Amino acid sequence: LERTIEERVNILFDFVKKKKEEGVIDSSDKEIVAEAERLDVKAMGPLVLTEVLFNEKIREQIKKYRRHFLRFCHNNKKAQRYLLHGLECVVAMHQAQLISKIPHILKEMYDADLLEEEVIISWSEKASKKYVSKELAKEIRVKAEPFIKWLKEAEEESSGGEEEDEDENIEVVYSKLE
Repeated sequence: LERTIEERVNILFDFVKKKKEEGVIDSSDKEIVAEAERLDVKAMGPLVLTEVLFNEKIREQIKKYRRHFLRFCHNNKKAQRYLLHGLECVVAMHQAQLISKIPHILKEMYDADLLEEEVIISWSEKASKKYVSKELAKEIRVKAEPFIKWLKEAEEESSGGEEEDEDENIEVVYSKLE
């Protein structure tokens, strides 16, 4: 049998973790993209990168690893949504440190071309996709509000978008929770 979405994401986690451990991750961005493509989990690339690369120093790490993320996120709104779920997960691990920083981290990701305006707005309006507690998901989105307002400029109208997510989200949740 073909491997499941969960299994394939799991293999990508292992691959990326091993690149980091071996000391070559900084020069392995293309190798990681290729492995994600081989495994047909390209859009999940950013979620794996966040888990492996980001901690409480996420703001420095966004600069350092911009190229790794950009290769996935560029012209790929699905990959961008997975980056946002990745961010949810990093905040969950480092809440005291990171919760207050959400709008500034979002701005840094936006400025690095890793997230498009419409993806961020959409994500802000939608329920938790189950990566983190509903309560934390809510709090993250409240903290996002000042940046969302900055994005829209000086006025607040709401967007409304539909997502395109072929693979199941819940499978990726299981892989992440592992």
